[PDB]
Amino acid sequence: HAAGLRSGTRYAFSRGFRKHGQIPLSTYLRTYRVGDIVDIKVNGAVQKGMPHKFYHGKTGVVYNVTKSAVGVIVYKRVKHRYIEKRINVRIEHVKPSRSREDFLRRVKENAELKKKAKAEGVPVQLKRQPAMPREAHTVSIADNKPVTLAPVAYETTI
Amino acid sequence: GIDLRWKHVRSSHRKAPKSDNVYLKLLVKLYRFLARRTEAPFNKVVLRRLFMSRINRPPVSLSRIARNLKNGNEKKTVVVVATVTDDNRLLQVPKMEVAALRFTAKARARIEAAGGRTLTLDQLALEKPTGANTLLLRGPKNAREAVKHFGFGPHKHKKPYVRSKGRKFERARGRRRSRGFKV
Amino acid sequence: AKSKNSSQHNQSRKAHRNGIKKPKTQRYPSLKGTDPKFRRNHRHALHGTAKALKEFKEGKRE
Amino acid sequence: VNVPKTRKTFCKGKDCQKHTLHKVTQYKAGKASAFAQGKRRYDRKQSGYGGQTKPVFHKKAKTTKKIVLRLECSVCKTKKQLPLKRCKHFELGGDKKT
Amino acid sequence: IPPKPRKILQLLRLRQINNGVFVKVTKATAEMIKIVEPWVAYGYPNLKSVRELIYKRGYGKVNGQRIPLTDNAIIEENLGKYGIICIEDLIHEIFTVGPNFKQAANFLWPFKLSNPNGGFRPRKFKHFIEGGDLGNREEHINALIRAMN
Amino acid sequence: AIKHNQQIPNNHFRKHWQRRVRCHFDQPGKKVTRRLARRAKAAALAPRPVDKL
RNA sequence: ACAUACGACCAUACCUAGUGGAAAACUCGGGAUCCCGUCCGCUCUCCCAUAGAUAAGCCACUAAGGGCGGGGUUAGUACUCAGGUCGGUGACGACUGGGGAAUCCCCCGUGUUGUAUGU
RNA sequence: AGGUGUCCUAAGGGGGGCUCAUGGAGAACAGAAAUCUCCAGUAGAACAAAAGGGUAAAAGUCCCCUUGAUUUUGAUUUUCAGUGUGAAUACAAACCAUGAAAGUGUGGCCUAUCGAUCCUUUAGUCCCUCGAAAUUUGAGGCUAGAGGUGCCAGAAAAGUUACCACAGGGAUAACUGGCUUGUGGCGGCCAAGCGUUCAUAGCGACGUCGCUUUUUGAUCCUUCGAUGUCGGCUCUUCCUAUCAUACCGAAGCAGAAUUCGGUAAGCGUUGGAUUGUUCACCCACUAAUAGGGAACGUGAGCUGGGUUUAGACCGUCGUGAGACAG
RNA sequence: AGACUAAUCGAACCAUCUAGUAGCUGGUUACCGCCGAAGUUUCCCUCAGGAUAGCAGUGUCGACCUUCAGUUUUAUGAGGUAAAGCGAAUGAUUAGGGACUCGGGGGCGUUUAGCCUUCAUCCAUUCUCAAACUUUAAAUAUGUAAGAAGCCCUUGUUACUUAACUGAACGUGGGCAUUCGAAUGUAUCGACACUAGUGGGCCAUUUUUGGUAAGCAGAACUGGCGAUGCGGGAUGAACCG
RNA sequence: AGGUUUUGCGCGAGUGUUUGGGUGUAAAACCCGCACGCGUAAUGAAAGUGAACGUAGGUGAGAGCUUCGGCGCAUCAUCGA
Ligand SMILES: [Mg+2]
Ligand SMILES: [Mg+2]
Ligand SMILES: [Mg+2]
Ligand SMILES: [Mg+2]
Ligand SMILES: [Mg+2]
Ligand SMILES: [Mg+2]
Ligand SMILES: [Mg+2]
Ligand SMILES: [Mg+2]
Ligand SMILES: [Mg+2]
Ligand SMILES: [Mg+2]
Ligand SMILES: [Mg+2]
Ligand SMILES: [Mg+2]
Ligand SMILES: [Mg+2]
Ligand SMILES: [Mg+2]
Ligand SMILES: [Mg+2]
Ligand SMILES: [Mg+2]
Ligand SMILES: [Mg+2]
Ligand SMILES: [Mg+2]
Ligand SMILES: [Mg+2]
Ligand SMILES: [Mg+2]
Ligand SMILES: [Mg+2]
Ligand SMILES: [Mg+2]
Ligand SMILES: [Mg+2]
Ligand SMILES: [Mg+2]
Ligand SMILES: [Mg+2]
Ligand SMILES: [Mg+2]
Ligand SMILES: [Mg+2]
Ligand SMILES: [Mg+2]
Ligand SMILES: [Mg+2]
Ligand SMILES: [Mg+2]
Ligand SMILES: [Mg+2]
Ligand SMILES: [Mg+2]
Ligand SMILES: [Mg+2]
Ligand SMILES: [Mg+2]
Ligand SMILES: [Mg+2]
Ligand SMILES: [Mg+2]
Ligand SMILES: [Mg+2]
Ligand SMILES: [Mg+2]
Ligand SMILES: [Mg+2]
Ligand SMILES: [Mg+2]
Ligand SMILES: [Mg+2]
Ligand SMILES: [Mg+2]
Ligand SMILES: [Mg+2]
Ligand SMILES: [Mg+2]
Ligand SMILES: [Mg+2]
Ligand SMILES: [Mg+2]
Ligand SMILES: [Mg+2]
Ligand SMILES: [Mg+2]
Ligand SMILES: [Mg+2]
Ligand SMILES: [Mg+2]
Ligand SMILES: [Mg+2]
Ligand SMILES: [Mg+2]
Ligand SMILES: [Mg+2]
Ligand SMILES: [Mg+2]
Ligand SMILES: [Mg+2]
Ligand SMILES: [Mg+2]
Ligand SMILES: [Mg+2]
Ligand SMILES: [Mg+2]
Ligand SMILES: [Mg+2]
Ligand SMILES: [Mg+2]
Ligand SMILES: [Mg+2]
Ligand SMILES: [Mg+2]
Ligand SMILES: [Mg+2]
Ligand SMILES: [Mg+2]
Ligand SMILES: [Mg+2]
Ligand SMILES: [Mg+2]
Ligand SMILES: [Mg+2]
Ligand SMILES: [Mg+2]
Ligand SMILES: [Mg+2]
Ligand SMILES: [Mg+2]
Ligand SMILES: [Mg+2]
Ligand SMILES: [Mg+2]
Ligand SMILES: [Mg+2]
Ligand SMILES: [Mg+2]
Ligand SMILES: [Mg+2]
Ligand SMILES: [Mg+2]
Ligand SMILES: [Mg+2]
Ligand SMILES: [Mg+2]
Repeated sequence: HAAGLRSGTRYAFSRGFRKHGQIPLSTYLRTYRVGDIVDIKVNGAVQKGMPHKFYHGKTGVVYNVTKSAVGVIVYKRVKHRYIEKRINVRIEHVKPSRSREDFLRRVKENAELKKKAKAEGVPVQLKRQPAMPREAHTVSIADNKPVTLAPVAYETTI
Repeated sequence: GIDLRWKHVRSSHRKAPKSDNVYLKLLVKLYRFLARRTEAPFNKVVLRRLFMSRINRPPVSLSRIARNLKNGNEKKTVVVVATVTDDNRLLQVPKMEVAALRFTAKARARIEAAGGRTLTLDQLALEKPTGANTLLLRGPKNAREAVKHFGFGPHKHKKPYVRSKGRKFERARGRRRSRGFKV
Repeated sequence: AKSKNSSQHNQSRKAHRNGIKKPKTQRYPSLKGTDPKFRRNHRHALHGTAKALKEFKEGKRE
Repeated sequence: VNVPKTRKTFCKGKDCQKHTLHKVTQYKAGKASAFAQGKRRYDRKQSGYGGQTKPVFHKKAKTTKKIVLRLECSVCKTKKQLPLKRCKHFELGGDKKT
Repeated sequence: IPPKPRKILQLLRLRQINNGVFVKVTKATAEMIKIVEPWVAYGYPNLKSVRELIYKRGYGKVNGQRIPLTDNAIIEENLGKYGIICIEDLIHEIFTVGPNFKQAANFLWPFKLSNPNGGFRPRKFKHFIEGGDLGNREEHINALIRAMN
Repeated sequence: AIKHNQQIPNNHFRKHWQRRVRCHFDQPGKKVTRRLARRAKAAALAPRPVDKL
């Protein structure tokens, strides 16, 4: 048996059905800054700057920006500890991450909520709550007569 | 069963000095009473440092005291729970009031000759029972030959254990590219 | 004689005994591996910023 | 493996510091000297009784060697060595394919 | 016990058999309870159950120690900043799930109940629906609390 | 067999060193003998100094 | 709204067949000295914008069109996580607390849009 | 199921023009296949080599120019101890290639294609040392490669022992036992067909379900500070899958002699030639000469014919010492 | 005859080197208290042994910092297993139909596109499949985030970048909270030092691979026994409690 | 005997009397000093060279003090000299 660099990447590194050929150029048109959070997804058509198969499907933080690639910090679990790994990835294997979009939209929503609450004199709720049990309510059967169901007898269908 | 990860976990800090010094025992009793009967965190810190081993009480030099006496600390009383040593490199000793566990002969002589004052910790407890207007100083804990050896390993630039220094002692194969690899 | 070849049976429990240590993050990361041109410029940018900050206290008054 | 008789590449010569033309030859190990310190020590150790005092390699496994190109600069005669990969048959200045 | 249910029981503070806790029903807590279903019996307590649990087996966590609730001074000292100054206040907060339910429930040391006075069902490690005692028995936990308390 | 971070041991005890151990329990007795010899030679050199210039 | 140039998504845009196309644009078009390139001015390159034509490209519409896309149905089915001193000789199955697909088949649709200059 | 120890001055680098496998129509020789033309043609071709990814105005193919397969030292990734080695990724110093550019290029589109210390040999400079002081030879250092360890983190290495020895191992074989039952043995269900006629008196294909541990395998759980290892003799008891004997039922049962089956282990199951035998086969008697277990029953019961240490011979094998389930 | 050489012979006896070496066998001496394993990683002429990491103890120290988590929720990525499919590619495979004009062969009334036939091709259908097939595609499990090292405004530094103060990075100054921006817990957070034993494991659910099978051999996750008593399963290392 | 880490002591930029000498109630105790060892400076194979721009630097933390404005130990991360 073998332990080469791209062992077991038959499907992960492959391009999807009817997804071959030309690479969209918005990938190259994107810009990245140090501290940005990016998702790593290996493009099989770009053999330069390929990250190892472990980092495929991982999310990290950009720590270095270069001509055609970014340095990403990932944390890899080995034995009983976490190791900080730094990988140089070409842009084609890097996608900006929505892993923080909810928080980044909540921070500004909370800012406007705070200023509006201060203006209006009544505090509002800034922190999200988990789904709560449903409240009491009344269901009218007017024009919604219940339909009585019974278990069906067994019969063969072949 | 109760399903606990930890049971009978002992505190990891010293509760008393391992020393058998009778005067240190008296000092510990005094500062136990002070730390119990006062609100000052200074007394508790001093009491805890009175338990510490010698490597946990590195010496403080007159030059180290002079560094911290600057920028509005000239009239504060310097408190060092350790030995205060002299420094040849400091030619002019500033006027200072220092309370320390002990002083070297040269340090005490130079402090007194510069118009300063030397105190013991019980004298400090008498004059400043709450540690008001005090500057509490610690010596360099890691400035020690043994610490230079700690954590030796590849790409860690620590000091190896060698019987001698020279070209024939740990300098080939594992330390340069001309001998296979470097570290 | 033959024996067992390999096993990961107890490794997860051994790893979790004292926790999986994740190195704590710091405010200022190491600039190791950063673009050397950027590092060379950043050195002098920091030099100038510190100089300007000192002149601000000494009379520049930005 | 066919390599040309000449190639122009970076020259480390103090006057060049520049891509210059170099003549290419195959490096050949020089004849072993009898007055190298290792040879002297080996002869001294082998003298007397005791038999063979050092190991003698037998378990040869390689069928090839790494070919080294000796490059001589055309302007200052500065020499440079370029190792190549293992190959069974090597020639320099051979006829090009069509 | 598998490690995930073990961790969830530790977070629910059910570290010992016949331990009992009050939980405010949300999605986050309901999912954890669903995971640890093979180890717990839970349900909907009534006022009698809450009152008797607090009065008989009421202990507060004071400075990391399990202190019996024999006086209103303890409750005022440890929960007075939340408007809870008496055992009836504590009972009201728990029963009505007030704004300080988290603080009240965490102040309450996990209840240490006895085995039920009438015993369990013939096989107690099935779901209540199957005829056992595990899972959600809804209002029927009041009889279990009356036997176990 | 090294097992930890140790200074490499080089204790030269691979010969039969116990056969040539030199203790010095006779240090005070030898000092006494030396003092006696000095006193005797000083007495012999009665008015002269005990040494040469 | 239509056309052109540069695009974005990359078939709702592809493929086949038929019908029609204001204005301008685009196109086919004409010539081979120069620049340039071919076996051949086919392509590429240059010069003309006169003439001819929307025949083709292009655009639009059509087709119980193939494909594609969306939805339903398949189906709470297949499967699967956890549980029992459950059933069954077994193969395997049912139940409890949860999650939950994919064909065939049926229905609908056949591009959206940015910048700039124009009609 | 396979692959590697190679191979390439291009099969490396840059740029440009083109579009492949195949199919349908056509054109003298010419046809199934030679060349020419058109139309379809998502890659069904090609890309050194295994397989898997990847690639269409290319990563294929042809053409033009070249040597980024260059110099310097770091950082990072995989195998990982986050050590080597092999590989690999992004950027800096330089000065080069190519395209009008933008840009690309630090060997092979990606995943394999390889090697420490010591020694040796090269390449590198107003470089260092030969320690009383100089010059010239010589030698030794510093930096970078090469000569190789394929048991590939890298000893310098032929047999035999039946004359054998020691420390151990039931971590590990040969004999009992244990699990299993392929195989061996013994049954059942089905019933094409045989049986003159008739599937089922009696046989019985293809298939299929089992049982047994009197075969042999498979495993290595017990025993290697030892459980005496074949057979025979002697002796007791047990099993039934019954050879004979008792009583019954069926026939392709007239009688006779047989055959099949049921209840049945109460009672018996022999004397000899050859062979150590087991097993077997003959001679003969008999109602019959059935099959098995009991640590493959039974060695402080025997015996020692077999296996069989040391002596010895032969054949084959070996240079030989010696080997042989001969 | 490897026979005999003082009961000693495939190299006698005596003394010494010598307490020769042994990764191997055996043994290793009072009590109580607290904590408490491993049979796994990498390298080794390594496979009955070592080193290395892990698991463990002890000693501390640090603000024990308001953080930490074998957990849930919410938001957002990755995957190619179970299932499904083959009138979808590749490959395997059962059956008939419709025509072609011929496409091969063979004929009947010969350049007669004459009229037949037997296969082949094509076509729209059909039965059944894949560890090294796939258009689809779960469950379980997995990466990241949920603030103060944040957010908003203004303008300072640079030798980098841009046509340019225009960006990049790091900041100065000012402001936020009538609420530090899910849940639950916190019955413990972090750093350091030195070192023990271990490096033969075995059993079980689910998923399995080889095998006819095995109380067989080999793996993934988790829990156990080893190291553990007690009630139950009569009897038992692992089962139930 | 040598090494290492951690305890407790003495002194501390020094430290160590006991090779030796003096002395003695005589293997004790007491006293003395030149040298020497280790430390105070590293780096390079070597020739050799050899450690302050700053109040011994800037940023973020940081116990404890604070005149309540900040001063900031140890230590950690970081950019510099
Ligand atoms: Mg208890
Ligand atoms: Mg490293
Ligand atoms: Mg060399
Ligand atoms: Mg060398
Ligand atoms: Mg073995
Ligand atoms: Mg093992
Ligand atoms: Mg620990
Ligand atoms: Mg030479
Ligand atoms: Mg000789
Ligand atoms: Mg009763
Ligand atoms: Mg019961
Ligand atoms: Mg000896
Ligand atoms: Mg193979
Ligand atoms: Mg190529
Ligand atoms: Mg080329
Ligand atoms: Mg090219
Ligand atoms: Mg091209
Ligand atoms: Mg392909
Ligand atoms: Mg050129
Ligand atoms: Mg590596
Ligand atoms: Mg490459
Ligand atoms: Mg470049
Ligand atoms: Mg080499
Ligand atoms: Mg060699
Ligand atoms: Mg040399
Ligand atoms: Mg000289
Ligand atoms: Mg060699
Ligand atoms: Mg090896
Ligand atoms: Mg065994
Ligand atoms: Mg059988
Ligand atoms: Mg029959
Ligand atoms: Mg058997
Ligand atoms: Mg056995
Ligand atoms: Mg035995
Ligand atoms: Mg025995
Ligand atoms: Mg016996
Ligand atoms: Mg016999
Ligand atoms: Mg019978
Ligand atoms: Mg019968
Ligand atoms: Mg009988
Ligand atoms: Mg038997
Ligand atoms: Mg027997
Ligand atoms: Mg017997
Ligand atoms: Mg016997
Ligand atoms: Mg016998
Ligand atoms: Mg015999
Ligand atoms: Mg014999
Ligand atoms: Mg024989
Ligand atoms: Mg013989
Ligand atoms: Mg004798
Ligand atoms: Mg004899
Ligand atoms: Mg002899
Ligand atoms: Mg003897
Ligand atoms: Mg314990
Ligand atoms: Mg080796
Ligand atoms: Mg053993
Ligand atoms: Mg699949
Ligand atoms: Mg797979
Ligand atoms: Mg399947
Ligand atoms: Mg198919
Ligand atoms: Mg097919
Ligand atoms: Mg599959
Ligand atoms: Mg998913
Ligand atoms: Mg997720
Ligand atoms: Mg260890
Ligand atoms: Mg090992
Ligand atoms: Mg170890
Ligand atoms: Mg074992
Ligand atoms: Mg097993
Ligand atoms: Mg086994
Ligand atoms: Mg054991
Ligand atoms: Mg137990
Ligand atoms: Mg029991
Ligand atoms: Mg058993
Ligand atoms: Mg010692
Ligand atoms: Mg000295
Ligand atoms: Mg020096
Ligand atoms: Mg503070």
